[PDB]
Amino acid sequence: MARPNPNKQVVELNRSSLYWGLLLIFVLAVLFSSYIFN
Amino acid sequence: GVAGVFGGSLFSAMHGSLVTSSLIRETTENESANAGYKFGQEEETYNI
Amino acid sequence: MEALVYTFLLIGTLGIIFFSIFFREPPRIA
Amino acid sequence: SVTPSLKNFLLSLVAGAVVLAAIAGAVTAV
Amino acid sequence: IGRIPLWLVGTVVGLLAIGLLAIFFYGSYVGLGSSL
Amino acid sequence: EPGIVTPLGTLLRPLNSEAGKVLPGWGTTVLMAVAILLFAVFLLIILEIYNSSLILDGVTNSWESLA
Amino acid sequence: QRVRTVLDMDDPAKEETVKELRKDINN
Amino acid sequence: GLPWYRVHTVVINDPGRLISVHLMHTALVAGWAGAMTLFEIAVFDPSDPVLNPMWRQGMFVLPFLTRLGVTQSWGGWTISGETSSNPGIWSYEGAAASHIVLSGLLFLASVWHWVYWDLELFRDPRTGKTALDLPKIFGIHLFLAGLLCFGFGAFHVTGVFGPGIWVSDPYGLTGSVQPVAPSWGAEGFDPYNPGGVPAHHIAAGILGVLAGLFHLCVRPSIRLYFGLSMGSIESVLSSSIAAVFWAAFVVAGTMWYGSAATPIELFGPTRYQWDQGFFQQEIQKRVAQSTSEGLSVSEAWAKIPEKLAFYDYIGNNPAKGGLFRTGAMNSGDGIAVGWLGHASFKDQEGRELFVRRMPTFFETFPVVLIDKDGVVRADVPFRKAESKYSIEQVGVSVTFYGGELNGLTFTDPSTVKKYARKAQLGEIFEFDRSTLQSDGVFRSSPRGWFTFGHLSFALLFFFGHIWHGSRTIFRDVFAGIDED
Amino acid sequence: LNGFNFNQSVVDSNGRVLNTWADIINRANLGMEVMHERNAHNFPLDLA
Amino acid sequence: ERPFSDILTSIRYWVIHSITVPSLFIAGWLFVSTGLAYDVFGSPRPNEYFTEDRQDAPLITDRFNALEQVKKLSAQ
Amino acid sequence: IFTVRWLAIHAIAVPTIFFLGAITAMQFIQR
Amino acid sequence: VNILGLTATALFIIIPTSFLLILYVKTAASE
Amino acid sequence: VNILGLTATALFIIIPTSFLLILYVKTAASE
Amino acid sequence: AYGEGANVFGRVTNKSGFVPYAGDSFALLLPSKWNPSDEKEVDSIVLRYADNFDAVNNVYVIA
Amino acid sequence: IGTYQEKRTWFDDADDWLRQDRFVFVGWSGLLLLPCAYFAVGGWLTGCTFVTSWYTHGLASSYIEGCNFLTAAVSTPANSLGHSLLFVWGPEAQGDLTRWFQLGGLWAFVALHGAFGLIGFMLRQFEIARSVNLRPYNAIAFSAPIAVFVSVFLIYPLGQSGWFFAPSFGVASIFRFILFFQGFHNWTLNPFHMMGVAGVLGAALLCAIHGATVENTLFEDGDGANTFRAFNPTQAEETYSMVTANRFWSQIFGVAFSNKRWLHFFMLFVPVTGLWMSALGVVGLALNLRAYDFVSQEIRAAEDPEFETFYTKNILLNEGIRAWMAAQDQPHEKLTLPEEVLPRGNAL
Ligand code: CLA
Ligand code: CLA
Ligand code: CLA
Ligand code: CLA
Ligand SMILES: C=Cc1c(C)c2cc3nc(c4c5[nH]c(cc6nc(cc1[nH]2)C(C)=C6CC)c(C)c5C(=O)[C@@H]4C(=O)OC)[C@@H](CCC(=O)OC/C=C(\C)CCC[C@H](C)CCC[C@H](C)CCCC(C)C)[C@@H]3C
Ligand SMILES: CC(C)=CCC/C(C)=C/CC/C(C)=C/CC/C(C)=C/CC/C(C)=C/CC/C(C)=C/CC/C(C)=C/CC/C(C)=C/CC/C(C)=C/CC1=CC(=O)C(C)=C(C)C1=O
Ligand SMILES: CC1=C(/C=C/C(C)=C/C=C/C(C)=C/C=C/C=C(C)/C=C/C=C(C)/C=C/C2=C(C)CCCC2(C)C)C(C)(C)CCC1
Ligand SMILES: CC1=C(/C=C/C(C)=C/C=C/C(C)=C/C=C/C=C(C)/C=C/C=C(C)/C=C/C2=C(C)CCCC2(C)C)C(C)(C)CCC1
Ligand SMILES: CC1=C(/C=C/C(C)=C\C=C\C(C)=C\C=C\C=C(C)\C=C\C=C(C)\C=C\C2=C(C)CCCC2(C)C)C(C)(C)CCC1
Ligand code: OEX
Ligand SMILES: [Cl-]
Ligand SMILES: [Cl-]
Ligand SMILES: [Fe+2]
Ligand code: NA
Repeated sequence: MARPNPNKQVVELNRSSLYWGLLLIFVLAVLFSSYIFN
Repeated sequence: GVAGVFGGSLFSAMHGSLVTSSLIRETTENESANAGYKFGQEEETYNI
Repeated sequence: MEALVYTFLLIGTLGIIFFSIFFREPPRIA
Repeated sequence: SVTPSLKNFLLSLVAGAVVLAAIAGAVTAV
Repeated sequence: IGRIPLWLVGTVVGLLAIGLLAIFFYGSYVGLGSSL
Repeated sequence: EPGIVTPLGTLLRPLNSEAGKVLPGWGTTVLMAVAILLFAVFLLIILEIYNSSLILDGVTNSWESLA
Repeated sequence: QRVRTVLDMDDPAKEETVKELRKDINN
Repeated sequence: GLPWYRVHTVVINDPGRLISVHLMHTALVAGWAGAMTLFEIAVFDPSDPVLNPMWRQGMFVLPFLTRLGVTQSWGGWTISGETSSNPGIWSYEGAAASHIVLSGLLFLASVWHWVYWDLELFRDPRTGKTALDLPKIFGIHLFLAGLLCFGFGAFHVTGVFGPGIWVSDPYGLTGSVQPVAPSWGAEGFDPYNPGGVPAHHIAAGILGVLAGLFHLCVRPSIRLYFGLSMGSIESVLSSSIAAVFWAAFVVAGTMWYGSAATPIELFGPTRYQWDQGFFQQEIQKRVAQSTSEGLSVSEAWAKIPEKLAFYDYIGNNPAKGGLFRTGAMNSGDGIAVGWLGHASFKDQEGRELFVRRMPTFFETFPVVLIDKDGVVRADVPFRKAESKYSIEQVGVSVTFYGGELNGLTFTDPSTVKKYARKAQLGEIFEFDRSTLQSDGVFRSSPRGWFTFGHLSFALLFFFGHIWHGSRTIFRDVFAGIDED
Repeated sequence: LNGFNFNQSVVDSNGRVLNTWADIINRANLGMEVMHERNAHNFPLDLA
Repeated sequence: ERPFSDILTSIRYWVIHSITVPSLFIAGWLFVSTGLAYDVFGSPRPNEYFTEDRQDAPLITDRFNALEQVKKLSAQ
Repeated sequence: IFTVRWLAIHAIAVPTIFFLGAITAMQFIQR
Repeated sequence: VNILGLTATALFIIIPTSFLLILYVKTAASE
Repeated sequence: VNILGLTATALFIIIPTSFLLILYVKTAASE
Repeated sequence: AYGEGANVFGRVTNKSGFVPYAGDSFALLLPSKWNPSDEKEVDSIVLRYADNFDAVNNVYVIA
Repeated sequence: IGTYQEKRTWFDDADDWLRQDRFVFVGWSGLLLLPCAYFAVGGWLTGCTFVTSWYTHGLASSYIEGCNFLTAAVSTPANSLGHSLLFVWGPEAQGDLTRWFQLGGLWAFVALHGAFGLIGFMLRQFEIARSVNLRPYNAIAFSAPIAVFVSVFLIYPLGQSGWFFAPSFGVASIFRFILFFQGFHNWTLNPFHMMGVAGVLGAALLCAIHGATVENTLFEDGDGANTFRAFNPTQAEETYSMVTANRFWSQIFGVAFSNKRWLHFFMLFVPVTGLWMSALGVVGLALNLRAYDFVSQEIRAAEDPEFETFYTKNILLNEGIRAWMAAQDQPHEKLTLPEEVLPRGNAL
């Protein structure tokens, strides 16, 4: 539209979603490490 | 028991998808749909 | 060498569990 | 040449058109 | 329009259903599929 | 505010100038359906050939076809 | 040369051979 | 604010940034293609294209480089076996460097389209608000796609201008890149005929020109425009994703069942060749022929090329590996050194015993020897107790024809058992196991990994198609329902 | 108390035993039986 | 409207269906008792599983000749 | 009458009663 | 696979952890 | 040192870059 | 396809659990339940019959 | 439509006839859903009652034989047929319905018509959610059962030797298929399968615990000990105490839900992700890409008799399953394994 970009958006990640992401990634590690090491 | 856990997944997806199907508009496409729900609010958040 | 990795991953998941229990965002009534 | 496999397949395509025509009859005859 | 009670109809159809299931459990001990 | 005037942009402007304009009613949807159903028949032909539920005289449908 | 000795030679090794899958009407 | 799974939606209504991200993704993909060609050339060993072929090395992108014509290398070798005298500019490393350069150019173009997103080209003049003429743009792209398909099918693969494609024999013996004439008949739909590829691409390209012209001229109808929501970029996203997993099923099934566009010399043998005894048929047929005219079983087994016996080995199946058995087949069972020879097992009294070959489903299979007529005669027994089929009392002796061991006969039960256990896996081989520190367990082919990746990606893209079509049909109720 | 036992449930008029899906389950069950606790057994019937 | 409360409690419904329900039951009985099920659905009769030729489970072992092979292997 | 409800309930009831008679018939088939 | 598995596991921990911690620190910095 | 050196270099690239990206994204979020 | 009625209310054909079988100059009562097998355990077996689950229970003659 | 004239046509008349309140919503998708679903269900009920399995597998799978509910099935066709579509007009049957039934064509009928009935049902979910103007999360949820169905009954037999190795439609046949995946594939050890198990058991946990929490944190609205009469259809207040529920689970479990929308999205998310992971794992198994072995533990157990683990016990049990089930389950291989060579422990 103008010289600046009109679609300027902010991203959000609450501490709860941080906790789901960390559990998810670490659980994928616990699950899959035995198989990657094989 | 197998029917119980298969129906548990059935009805969990069913009820979650019906509640998520009938969510009421408070937010925009910018904000996640959960941001339309406020903790401790009196009004019901979906159309039963 | 592998038991080190498994032990680290397990205590990492437990640490994230501890932080999620006792260090959550406090819900507000409003 | 028209293999009998081809012949059965073409009559099956005819039959599918017949089923669609009957479905049209069901939707127009309420 | 309702000249036979709905509960009476339901009890009779339940009786036929139970008698049918009893026949099905009986026939597993005799004839085909009866391990004998 | 008008955007950035460009030589190649003004070149490709007419190809993307008439956005959102249509023909009334149905148009060529019947001929589209003929295209759909002929494609379905052709695609089912080659599916049955590779599944060999349809036999043709010249089609070996096996590795000896590479001979 | 003959198609019967090949059939009897490949019967003991693998039984899903395509020649055991074709033209065994009379077998 | 925006959730993490929604951030890329910032380029929905900005065509400049959309072209920028398409360009950047194109740069990443081309840079990967070049980087992987370089990695595979670095881990490639072309010293043995008969017993250490390229599909035994875990090479993924070099089969696709070779399938279209790139067979020469700047390294002084050609994978077909010859010595690269004049490879030219288009070697394996040549295509790799070209992909890296193209990725750099596309990164520069993505930077430019990120900065200069406000192009007046993206503005509809009638209202001044940004838009896309999606039917017309689709028509243009279909015109270009059809023209490119026709050019590739009439010029490259036919050999009038390009090099053709990789064509081999049915049994995968020699193999080379040659031009293939188009097949316009019913034979052109034979999926193993290489003549289908030029004829198909010519016809599909011509039809692409015709459909692109129709789409450049004819506008969509109003009620179809509102039914399919043709003015929305997410609708075309969903329809394209549908076409993409459709093509993913098609290429995955093509790779798995085998076709002329999946040659075994590049992608490995299929599961069904071992299941249906294809190479085994050829081996004992080339034995029966030329045994029928003298030169008995002591000889003419060396007439069997070492390629057919190598293709007749369960370790070359793509359905015999594991999901976490990572890497090359050589890293699994060792590098094949040489064919030890066809082992013929015989009883004490005169009957010949054949080893029951291993079916694909089994990871462990018991060792049995059966006669011609189909009666079990000997075995390597698990119990060995109150038993009368064991080797030490049946009296089985093993002989060799046409391999590393020629004419040798072994009667010691231990070596008889080990040769029977190896003949269980098909033709017996020596493997140098010390070169890659091979563990011993079987692997999957590039064909097998290709099918797995594309089928899993295909189901994930089926869900993506459903979700995106859902978003297009239900765009107005995304934040919730209308309350009234 | 165990699950249902449907082995040799169907027989023909001449008394031959037809295999059944329950009999395929029985075959897999035997494979699961004999291999489990391979050295712990000294006697045929596994009453213990 | 007939909300399923006056239609299953109606003698008009019950008289007409006192013949169709057990006529259907008798027809299903005769379909099994007269062997028409054996004939149309391909299931062999309890006394016709093994013939004089074979004494084991039949095997199809062919695809395009499967029709006449299962013809020759079945009980006619 | 002959409604959509009629046809949809008949398609699932008429073969059902026919089949129930069928199973009840074979339930007394001896060997 | 004993060192390659180790570096794969370390990568798969650190990289998504880095991504999510970008987003969380960004979010919490806005009060 | 052929794969241990690779994982050492990989972690040296990732951990300080990730820390710096935390801080920079945190800053650029707040104007 | 031959049109014949089924078996109901007419008593069972065989109940004694045994079936006769005639071979090369020998007649015996085979187990009605046992399945025949084609594996010639010995090079001189005329008929071999074994139980459906286990091949432990097997009966065969030699000639 | 949209302030235009748009004179009516046969499409609009048919659309208005289809999209209206009836006893059963038919819709456009019902042109597919109703016949395909009726034929799949009726074909299964027909095969479980009359259609034999004596020629495709050498088994018994119909009520006319003597099988009950748990044991009857519609059996997959013979391995010889491979992945043939088993059309009644095709080469194997040649138009003849009777010998089509006994050659195994009914499995292909039930599978193809069941797939198209599933497509028709998801299109029905899309259509009904559009007509009532609701978000299509019910169809997004149903995406996972179709993913499981296609990966199990279509992708896996297409990857293996043929439809014979697909699950036959029937309870004991499904159990055979399950024990087959145990013995041949070690599907218990597969990370994608155990993700599916975690998803299904977690979805059951969420279902049970949301039900109990809601049913135990109600508001009064009473003057009657039957709580079920304290609910009215159209109002604007919460029926159970969200804050009390959050407090209870915060003090019992440590963490608790405080967003109703995220709670129900989690109840939606858990079974869908579980079933999708199971689908991906079955697609891996379609190409025999098993997580059968741990190479390090297997080489340690080969180089040490004293190393014994539950995983090695499972490997031995799987060898037992394969070798004791192959001869009777796979007639096409003609596997006449003698009693001699079968694996066997001491006694038993
Ligand atoms: C050509 C394919 C394609 C394209 C162009 C898009 C594009 C889009 N999708 Mg979609 N999607 C696709 C396929 C595709 N999708 C598939 C296959 C699935 C099934 C898994 C989905 C499921 C899906 C959902 C559930 C959602 C979207 C959403 C969106 C929108 C925002 C995406 C976003 O911000 O996430 C950002 C992603 C990240 C921040 C990180 C993701 C990291 C991934 C998970 C792992 C790393 C992948 C690896 C590096 C690359 C390999 C992938 C490749 C081989 C396929 C966007 C327009 C969102 C939407 O609807 O908008 C409102 C949304 O809710 N998609
Ligand atoms: C269509 C995609 C595709 C396919 C089919 C293949 C196929 C193949 N690749 Mg390849 N690769 C790809 C993409 C692909 N690749 C990409 C995009 C890259 C760039 C990153 C690479 C980089 C690469 C390298 C460097 C190498 C290969 C190699 C190989 C060959 C060995 C088999 C294998 O991959 O190990 C097994 C595969 C797996 C075990 C994958 C696991 C299955 C899923 C994805 C589980 C992961 C999910 C889970 C969240 C992960 C958590 C684990 C964590 C705890 C560590 C094989 C033919 C090797 C080779 O042979 O050299 C020539 C080799 O060294 N590839
Ligand atoms: C002029 C540009 C150009 C050229 C000459 C090449 C050339 C080559 N590329 Mg390449 N590539 C390019 C651009 C180019 N690329 C770009 C821009 C990208 C980024 C997206 C890539 C990414 C890429 C990758 C990832 C790979 C290659 C590979 C290759 C090599 C083999 C191609 C192959 O075997 O696959 C065959 C190509 C196809 C099968 C294309 C199929 C087309 C489908 C069917 C389109 C159908 C949809 C369409 C709309 C249908 C229209 C309908 C019709 C009626 C009109 C070859 C040397 C491969 C390789 O071996 O590495 C070196 C490899 O894996 N390229
Ligand atoms: C929602 C309706 C529907 C759908 C989607 C299907 C779908 C299917 N059915 Mg089915 N069926 C239906 C209704 C339906 N059926 C009904 C109502 C009956 C009872 C009459 C049957 C009875 C039935 C049987 C007995 C069988 C199937 C089978 C099949 C499968 C393959 C059929 C096929 O490929 O033929 C192809 C059909 C078409 C391609 C239709 C398109 C016709 C084209 C567009 C027109 C061409 C014809 C035209 C006259 C050509 C001449 C024109 C000339 C003048 C130029 C398939 C998945 C087979 C199966 O189960 O597989 C094992 C099979 O055995 N069906
Ligand atoms: C064994 C498990 C299982 C069964 C039996 C099942 C069944 C059903 N779920 C449905 C719905 C759903 N499934 C859902 C989530 C889930 N469903 C799950 C697991 C199951 N879901 C799981 C695990 C989840 C969690 C993701 C959702 C979200 C929905 C719905 O919206 C819907 C509903 O409202 O539930 C009431 C219904 C759709 C049926 C229909 O008319 O389709 C029409 C198509 C038909 C009938 C043709 C299909 C025929 C099939 C494919 C082949 C034939 C099968 C034979 C008839 C029977 C074979 C039985 C043997 C194998 C033993 C049906 C009641
Ligand atoms: C020495 C050591 C440490 C030993 C341990 C070793 C060991 C055994 C390791 C294994 C552990 C490990 C992590 C393995 C599991 C791996 C595994 C299979 C992972 C699968 C991963 C994966 C991505 C799967 C995808 C499927 C998926 C989404 C699964 C998620 C499962 C999951 C989180 C389900 C929910 C479970 C659960 C407890 C929910 C309770 C929710 C809750 C409290 C609601 C209650 C509630 C209800 C209401 O109604 C209201 C109103 C309120 C308010 C309220 O609160
Ligand atoms: C600038 C420039 C330049 C340069 C360029 C370059 C150098 C480029 C490149 C590049 C590159 C070198 C690239 C690469 C890449 C890669 C990629 C892009 C990747 C990937 C991958 C993926 C995505 C994966 C994933 C996964 C995993 C992780 C595992 C398994 C599973 C999956 C598949 C998921 C030049 C001078 C020319 C010119 C000027 C400009
Ligand atoms: C073959 C075929 C076809 C189709 C057909 C159909 C689709 C039909 C049907 C059908 C059906 C549809 C059937 C049915 C049946 C049913 C039944 C048989 C039922 C049942 C139930 C029971 C028996 C039980 C009951 C009960 C009781 C009583 C108690 C409690 C409850 C319960 C429920 C459990 C045709 C010809 C087209 C052609 C092609 C092929
Ligand atoms: C649940 C239900 C129902 C129902 C059903 C049914 C069907 C029922 C029944 C029932 C019954 C079916 C009853 C009966 C009864 C009776 C009784 C309970 C009695 C008695 C008595 C006594 C105690 C006796 C005595 C004696 C002796 C001791 C000896 C001889 C003489 C005499 C006989 C006197 C319905 C559907 C409606 C609805 C829903 C729910
Ligand atoms: O631990 Mn496990 O498996 Ca119940 O049975 Mn007695 O214990 Mn022993 O044997 Mn059998
Ligand atoms: Cl155990
Ligand atoms: Cl004991
Ligand atoms: Fe609720
Ligand atoms: Na024992």
